[PDB]
Amino acid sequence: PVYVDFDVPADLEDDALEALEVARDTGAVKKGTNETTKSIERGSAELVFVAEDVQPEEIVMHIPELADEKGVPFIFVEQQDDLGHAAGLEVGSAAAAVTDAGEADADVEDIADKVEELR
Amino acid sequence: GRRIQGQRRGRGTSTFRAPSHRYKADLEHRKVEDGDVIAGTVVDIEHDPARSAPVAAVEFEDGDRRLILAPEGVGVGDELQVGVSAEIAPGNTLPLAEIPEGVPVCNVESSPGDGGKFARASGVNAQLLTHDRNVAVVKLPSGEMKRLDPQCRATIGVVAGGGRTDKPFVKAGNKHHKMKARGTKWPNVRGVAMNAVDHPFGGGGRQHPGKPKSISRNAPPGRKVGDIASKRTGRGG
Amino acid sequence: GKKSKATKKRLAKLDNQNSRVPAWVMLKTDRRNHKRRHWRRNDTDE
Amino acid sequence: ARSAYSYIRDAWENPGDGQLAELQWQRQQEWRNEGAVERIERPTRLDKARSQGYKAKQGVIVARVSVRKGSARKRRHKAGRRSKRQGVTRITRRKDIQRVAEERASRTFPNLRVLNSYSVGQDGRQKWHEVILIDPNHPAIQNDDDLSWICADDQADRVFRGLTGAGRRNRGLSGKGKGSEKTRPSLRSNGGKA
RNA sequence: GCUUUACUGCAGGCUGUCGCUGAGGACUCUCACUCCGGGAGGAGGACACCGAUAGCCGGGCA
RNA sequence: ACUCGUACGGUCACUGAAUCCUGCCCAGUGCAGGUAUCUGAACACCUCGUACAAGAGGACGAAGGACCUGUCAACGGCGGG
RNA sequence: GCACGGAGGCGAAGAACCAUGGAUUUCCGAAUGAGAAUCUCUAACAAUUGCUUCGCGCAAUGAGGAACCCCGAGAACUGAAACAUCUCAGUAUCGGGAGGAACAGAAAACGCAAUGUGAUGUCGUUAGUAACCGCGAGUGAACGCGAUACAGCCCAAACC
Ligand SMILES: [Cl-]
Ligand SMILES: [Cl-]
Ligand SMILES: [Cl-]
Ligand SMILES: [K+]
Ligand SMILES: [Mg+2]
Ligand SMILES: [Mg+2]
Ligand SMILES: [Mg+2]
Ligand SMILES: [Mg+2]
Ligand SMILES: [Mg+2]
Ligand SMILES: [Mg+2]
Ligand SMILES: [Mg+2]
Ligand SMILES: [Mg+2]
Ligand SMILES: [Mg+2]
Ligand SMILES: [Mg+2]
Ligand SMILES: [Mg+2]
Ligand SMILES: [Mg+2]
Ligand SMILES: [Mg+2]
Ligand SMILES: [Mg+2]
Ligand SMILES: [Mg+2]
Ligand SMILES: [Mg+2]
Ligand SMILES: [Mg+2]
Ligand SMILES: [Mg+2]
Ligand code: NA
Ligand code: NA
Ligand code: NA
Ligand code: NA
Ligand code: NA
Ligand code: NA
Ligand code: NA
Ligand code: NA
Ligand code: NA
Ligand code: NA
Ligand code: NA
Ligand SMILES: [Sr+2]
Ligand SMILES: [Sr+2]
Ligand SMILES: [Sr+2]
Ligand SMILES: [Sr+2]
Ligand SMILES: [Sr+2]
Ligand SMILES: [Sr+2]
Ligand SMILES: [Sr+2]
Ligand SMILES: [Sr+2]
Ligand SMILES: [Sr+2]
Ligand SMILES: [Sr+2]
Repeated sequence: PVYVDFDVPADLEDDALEALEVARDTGAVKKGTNETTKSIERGSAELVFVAEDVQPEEIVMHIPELADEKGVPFIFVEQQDDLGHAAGLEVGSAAAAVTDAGEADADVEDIADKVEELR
Repeated sequence: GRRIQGQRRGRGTSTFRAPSHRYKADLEHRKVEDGDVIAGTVVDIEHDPARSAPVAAVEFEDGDRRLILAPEGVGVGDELQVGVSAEIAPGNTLPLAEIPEGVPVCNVESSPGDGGKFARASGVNAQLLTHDRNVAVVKLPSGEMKRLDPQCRATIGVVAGGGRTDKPFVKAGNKHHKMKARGTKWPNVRGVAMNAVDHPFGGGGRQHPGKPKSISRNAPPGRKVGDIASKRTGRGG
Repeated sequence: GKKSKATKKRLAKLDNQNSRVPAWVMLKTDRRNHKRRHWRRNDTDE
Repeated sequence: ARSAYSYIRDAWENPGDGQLAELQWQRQQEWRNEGAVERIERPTRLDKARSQGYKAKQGVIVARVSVRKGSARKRRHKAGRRSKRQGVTRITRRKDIQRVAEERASRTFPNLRVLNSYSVGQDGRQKWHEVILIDPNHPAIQNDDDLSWICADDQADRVFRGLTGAGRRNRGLSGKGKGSEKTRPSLRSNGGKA
């Protein structure tokens, strides 16, 4: 909430997760806030996800600005466990990063676009 | 020395407590949603041990039986109203805003909904003077002009039992009985009649305070006795 | 007074202890009940 | 590259600036309505907790504790004392608030043992600290190579005997040389002059 | 043991200052915090309460 | 605690039923109010000093005091010539 | 049995006695289903916790112990020929807690200043020295050295 500067439509969040799900089956993805953070730092990330139900918020407060000064696009997910499921986890995930998509570059592209527009 | 009586009081031991287990009830106004659709019938007049004044037992429409702070002139059978739309007559309760200026009131709330704080003693009454949209000006029994939120509820009329103070107790025994119904240690032994160890005024060949009685507001408990922060004393001047 | 069942058991025990040292103990030890109590001269517990 | 953890750390170097400032302003409102000791599922300062020994494992518990701010709360002398032992107002206690907090937490969880604790802020009238406690009887811990040490009998009630990091510092045991003449090996053995 | 304008201190009260504490020498606001209200909501408001410190008073106490 | 209390209350003191009365004194002390000017601490601020700090000085000045006023059914006083 | 009686009994089916192990082990008692001056009333880990199959299912705590030990609270008589800083003294006493011993402990050390020592207790000494102090009365270390015993390791993070 303090790190969320815009609301994402339930339908946009739908496409993103699906894309992330196919991204793990095809391309490569990072699960976890630490791995996600390094991806953004190493610049090896195309799209990063950040749950909105993270408590304490400290764990993810840095993703937004870290991504901006790294050009990496990011999107918000409402549920923490959905991101973990979509990422192919038996648990939850506060943040995620699609390290090079996989047969979803067209979608990941559109998603990043629909966001920039959504400001 | 030893702690003075005023300090013994604060510990709240039996000797200084009020016979609460004997008290009837706290005459706080009823809580109404709105509409004023609340009316009851005076079912009986009773004695209130804690105030030496009468109180009225009321049965409300919705089945609630409660004692109420009774104004003068309220009798069994009479119908009382409590709400914004209540009628303007003795025994009824409604916010100051709905009350017409120049009408004597009692059991006035300090903060809207508290149940009444001002003018609750025998034969007293506050006088609603000025109205407004932001402030209701009331003249309390002490003569002080109090600014109240127009939303503060009150009861029309003066408190029952007036004149109670006009007759002397005549004898100690009567004071005694009254005191047994209050949170007060009585009778009273003068400070000057005690030993130096017991009070700032104790000691000395003959009785007399060995000091001026007007004491500073800043004096600590144990020393704050006599005439507290008096702006003046005596009758002259 | 009103004694409880337990108080009664204790009182009973004290009464029992108030007996004499059997005569045979005398012969055997070849020569006093130091805890001899009197209802009046003494005071029991409780 | 920088760990995500370093970001939590860096935020907490200035709890009064940035987003952290707003989080605290919001949080404390809720904290002020909670009890003296509240168990929490996750540390508010992850980096600090893991740094102190915390692990996301069975038998590891975290609880936030609040304590009234200020100096000592002492009763003035009823019997005669010389000016020196008449002091009442400016005299403070010998245990810091963090230590008091660690003990309350441990009393709440009689079966757990204090591992460490850290500050999570304060307002004008109270201070908050989170405490990491461990279940010495849970096998997930009896088998942990990094925590099984706290299962030993001599580790029972360690916080009440000053065996905590906060305990050791408060006992003036930080320095190994100058200044620790009367603190090591114990305050008591040195006649209580440290 | 008791007294006081004995000595020296200690509670306590008043007062300034710093923290709690925010936004736009006099001011507005609301979001902390306080109070009233069963609740909605109302009143107050960066004050007050509380922590720290400074000056004054200080046989109430040692 | 007072307090299921709210100035026709209850707290703190003095005098001590009724009756007839209760004079003069506010300089000292006490309490309270006011206060142009004077005095009045710490933090912040300014000058000097220190590559910093100790420290010296300055400006501002709250309560309090100086000063003024009210007050004796307030402590008390009501003499010598 | 102490305990030297009377009566009677047990023991070669090896008693008594002793060692080890086991059985029985009323009620109150931390005392734990609720209550109670050792008893009573109608199935019990009461209470706080952890795990959890979310069910008291599996577990922990509670109280004791001569002192010793660790962490907190902390006097006064007394000395100074009075007394306030100081002293008595971090003593007496109080609160909490562990063990068979505690505590300490592998340097952001030491600073015989070095081309030197090398975790920590403790003992001897260093020394009534340095330092404190109405610079009064009094208080009072450390490094080092000689001994005792010796022992060094594990995380957090980086990268996965
Ligand atoms: Cl009266
Ligand atoms: Cl512990
Ligand atoms: Cl050396
Ligand atoms: K002394
Ligand atoms: Mg009432
Ligand atoms: Mg009485
Ligand atoms: Mg009298
Ligand atoms: Mg007398
Ligand atoms: Mg006195
Ligand atoms: Mg007299
Ligand atoms: Mg007289
Ligand atoms: Mg018999
Ligand atoms: Mg030792
Ligand atoms: Mg309230
Ligand atoms: Mg004295
Ligand atoms: Mg008389
Ligand atoms: Mg039982
Ligand atoms: Mg002496
Ligand atoms: Mg001398
Ligand atoms: Mg000493
Ligand atoms: Mg040294
Ligand atoms: Mg390892
Ligand atoms: Na007897
Ligand atoms: Na514990
Ligand atoms: Na005496
Ligand atoms: Na005068
Ligand atoms: Na047995
Ligand atoms: Na148990
Ligand atoms: Na259970
Ligand atoms: Na002497
Ligand atoms: Na003497
Ligand atoms: Na001295
Ligand atoms: Na040498
Ligand atoms: Sr989870
Ligand atoms: Sr009331
Ligand atoms: Sr009420
Ligand atoms: Sr006197
Ligand atoms: Sr007069
Ligand atoms: Sr007798
Ligand atoms: Sr224990
Ligand atoms: Sr008279
Ligand atoms: Sr005067
Ligand atoms: Sr060695």
